[PDB]
Amino acid sequence: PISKMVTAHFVLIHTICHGAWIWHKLKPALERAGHKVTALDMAASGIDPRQIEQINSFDEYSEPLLTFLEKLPQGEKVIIVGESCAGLNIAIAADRYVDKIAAGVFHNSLLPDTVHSPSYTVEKLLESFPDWRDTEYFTFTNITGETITTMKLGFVLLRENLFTKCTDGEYELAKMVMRKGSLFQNVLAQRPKFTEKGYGSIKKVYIWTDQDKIFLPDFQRWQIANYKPDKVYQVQGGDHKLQLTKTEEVAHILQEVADAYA
Amino acid sequence: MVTAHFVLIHTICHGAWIWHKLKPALERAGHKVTALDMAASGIDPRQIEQINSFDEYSEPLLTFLEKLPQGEKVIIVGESCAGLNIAIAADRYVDKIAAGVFHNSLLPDTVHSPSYTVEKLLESFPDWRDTEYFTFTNITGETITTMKLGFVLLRENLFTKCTDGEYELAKMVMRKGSLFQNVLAQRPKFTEKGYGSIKKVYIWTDQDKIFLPDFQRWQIANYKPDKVYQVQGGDHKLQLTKTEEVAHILQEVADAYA
Amino acid sequence: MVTAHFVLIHTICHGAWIWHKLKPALERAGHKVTALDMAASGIDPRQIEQINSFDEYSEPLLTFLEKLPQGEKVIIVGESCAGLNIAIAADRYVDKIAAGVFHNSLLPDTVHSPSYTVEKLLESFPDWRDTEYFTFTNITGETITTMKLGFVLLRENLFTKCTDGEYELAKMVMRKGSLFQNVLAQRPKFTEKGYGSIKKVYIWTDQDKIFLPDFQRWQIANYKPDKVYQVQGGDHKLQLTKTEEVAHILQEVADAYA
Amino acid sequence: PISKMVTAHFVLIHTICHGAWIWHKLKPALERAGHKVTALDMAASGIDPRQIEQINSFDEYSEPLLTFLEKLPQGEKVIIVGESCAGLNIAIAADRYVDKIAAGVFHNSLLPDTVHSPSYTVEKLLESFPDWRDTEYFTFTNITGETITTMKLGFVLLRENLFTKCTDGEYELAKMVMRKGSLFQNVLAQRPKFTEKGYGSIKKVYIWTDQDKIFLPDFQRWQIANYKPDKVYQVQGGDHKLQLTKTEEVAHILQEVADAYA
Repeated sequence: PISKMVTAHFVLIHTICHGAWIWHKLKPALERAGHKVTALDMAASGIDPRQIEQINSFDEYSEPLLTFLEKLPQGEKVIIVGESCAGLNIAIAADRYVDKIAAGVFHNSLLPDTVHSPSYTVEKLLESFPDWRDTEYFTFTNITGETITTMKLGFVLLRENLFTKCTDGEYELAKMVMRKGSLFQNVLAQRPKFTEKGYGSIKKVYIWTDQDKIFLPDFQRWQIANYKPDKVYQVQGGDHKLQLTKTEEVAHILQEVADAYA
Repeated sequence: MVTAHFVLIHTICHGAWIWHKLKPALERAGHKVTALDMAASGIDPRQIEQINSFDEYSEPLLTFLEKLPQGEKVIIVGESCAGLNIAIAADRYVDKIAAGVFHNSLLPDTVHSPSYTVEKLLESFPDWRDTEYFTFTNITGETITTMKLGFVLLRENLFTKCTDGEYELAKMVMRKGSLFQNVLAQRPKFTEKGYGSIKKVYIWTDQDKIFLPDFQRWQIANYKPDKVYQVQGGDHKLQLTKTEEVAHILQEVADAYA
Repeated sequence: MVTAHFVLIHTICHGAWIWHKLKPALERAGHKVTALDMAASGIDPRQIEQINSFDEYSEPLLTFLEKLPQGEKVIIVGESCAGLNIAIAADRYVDKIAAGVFHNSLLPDTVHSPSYTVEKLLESFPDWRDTEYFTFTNITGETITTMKLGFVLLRENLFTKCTDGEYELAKMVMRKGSLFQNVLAQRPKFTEKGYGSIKKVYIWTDQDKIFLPDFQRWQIANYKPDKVYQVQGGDHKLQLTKTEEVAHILQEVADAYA
Repeated sequence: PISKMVTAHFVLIHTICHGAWIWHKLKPALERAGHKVTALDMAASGIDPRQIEQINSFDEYSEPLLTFLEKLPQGEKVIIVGESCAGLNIAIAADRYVDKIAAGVFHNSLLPDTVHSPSYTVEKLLESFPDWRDTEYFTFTNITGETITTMKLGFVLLRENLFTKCTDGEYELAKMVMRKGSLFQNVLAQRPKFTEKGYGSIKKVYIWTDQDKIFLPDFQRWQIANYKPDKVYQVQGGDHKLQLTKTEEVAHILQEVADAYA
């Protein structure tokens, strides 16, 4: 009747242990469409020089996102795309920069709410997938005495549960650049709940596949029921790393989100 | 067909990740593959300012080799500047090395100082375009120049023919690096008994836009390798643009030097 | 008499060595003593330019405490700037600490930022005479100022009344150091539950020529300790000039906080 | 008849594992007499920032001495005092800077000769004292493939054999600043012999005590017989670290060496 097509600025946010590198296929695909794309390493992730033992909360871990959003020009707005654990990075950012966020896109991601503790969807994830196979765990004591659990993701878990259907080159890449990570779950438990005015007001799009072998269909569906997304897009096939196994589909879905939220 | 253990060594500023396509290809043929990050490269936690020479930068290779079980031998494959890591390593562990393979790489010799081919390379390719440079003073007082490779140079000279996903990955994980050229200029020449006795295979393409044809031809003539394999096409990153080809040459090296 | 385990913490630029007279004295009374080098201090192999904050500098203390066997408690004694290491450490391990002792030391509080007493000290003693200063940028972009303490300052202000052998040792092993003051200015204040709950004993002398009487009196009034012991005479390095006296006070602290 | 008194520039050289710090009592004592004193840390010793694994020979280890002697003004000459292993540092230096050396003083030290391999007195030391008690050993591979043995001196050996009669403060100091060390003995074995024109021409004074519990009377006496010192001064009592247990005696002996050799 009147049709609309929009170009947007997407800020792509990796999950813990990973870095900006997992977006290396989706970032050129989005740029083919003319969108602007920023892919950031969070503290102690990718090639960020900080070590995880110097980081004391998931909020401190999120510093690169918040700094980048503090830096945005007046009137610029971004669509934050976060995979796996990064729905927590979107919730943290949205409670500081709601103004700057056109929409949050959850990509096989944790979907925080405002009603329960920030750690709530993490506890639910762990009830759903409690065995992290060959993952190793470590701890350190943070700046106020909390003991923080970190992990080095196991290679079998990487091969079968996160990168199930990815290329051998993509799986070898992962092994070559994967870092330690932490959920800081116990400090999240002590955290103020996400606000309604910030995070609670953001548009929220949930992309997911039922073939995800680590954020399982029962968990994903529980999250959607628990906090209704403004839109849900289920991708057929692929695996947890849909930005690698369904790069073009994900880019076409993200075009639709730009058209709807700019 | 012999299966071999290959130790793949990236160049300065890069990391084990550039071998992400070559490591599975080699493993499809039954080979064992170890891809190492050098100091302050890839995801190694050290920053470049705490490394004081190119031998300290080679530490992950030397520690690996130091620990190789007695009687095992490896084929070290090095790209670009990593021919200098092969020579450092061959001088210390000649008996653990079945052959050195140079992939569009510096090919040091025994007759001139360790920085000779770096001088030659820079003479050949003097403008590193948008690359930025920085300096720090190392622990004995020398000024070390570091660089942050420029994205136009990355796109047109290094990753000329690489996929967009590959070029984009490169920008996502590239680190600062240093040739430590002036410390190489003061370094003892590579020995004849160590580096000089190693079998040497040189892989290149005349389509490389940064180690140019006449510089690579100069190198071959300056220190003739046991075997030279020339790949047609590709770009400087043959392990990305000609992956199966390099894997096939590396199979011939395994067959020949077991 | 209770015997206690004392963890002695030197100040920036120094190392475990300043406690070389105090550690045997304490051990003559049956106490266990651990004297640690902080990052890039004494003979620690790290250089100051790779340390990025005062909490990273405190790493040898925190690792020690992290490993203390369950149920053991220590008395941490800190000189000069090391009151900041006690506060960092008390925030992370309050239950492992029987008491903090401040030996002519900064006494941080919970109400103002972590750099408050450093600002105050510098206001009090602004000219560090022949000290030289240097800067580097840490891994997140902050400019960190380092110093090399000047030998006249070492002789007249720090080691005022020390033996010539002691002053000479000091020159032989002194290292660069940093307050990381601007990073302390950005740091979360010390907590009431951790540092704020620790027992605190302040040892000083009014003959100290660098932490001057009115600055030390200001500190006591700003954050009143559980006990203040004033030693007559000596100089800033009471563990060298009043060794048996400090050992005797430290015995009273062991008796009191077991 | 005519009496002479001379002020000299002494360069004090520590043994492996130790640093310039062991001279902290003798350096003020010599300066009381008006002499000029330089005490240098050798590579990877004291607070020198290099690590022993980056050092490849006893000659490279000696760099701080040779650099300092390269730096001396025309016509200045020094008396090099070396304790324990540092007679090897004096021999290396004398083959580069004979011109700059008024005398070499061996202080319970190895006394190299020109007739045998540079490693010869080390082999003889080890036959004499083969058990280094609680010392730990390690190896690394040097720049041309030689395996180098390093050691961390044991605390009992330190207490009873090197610092036998020293103060508890002096013994605690030692433990607080002691570093790894190496003799590089196998690379010394491969080294050209010290020359007659350089080291062979230097004046040589041997200070020693028969109470030394690590360079034992039979070893010391064998060395004196093997290569006659221009003068020998035996100190009664003390221990291996005569610059700590006999600081003033050693300083008066060193005055006599200044008077005789300037």
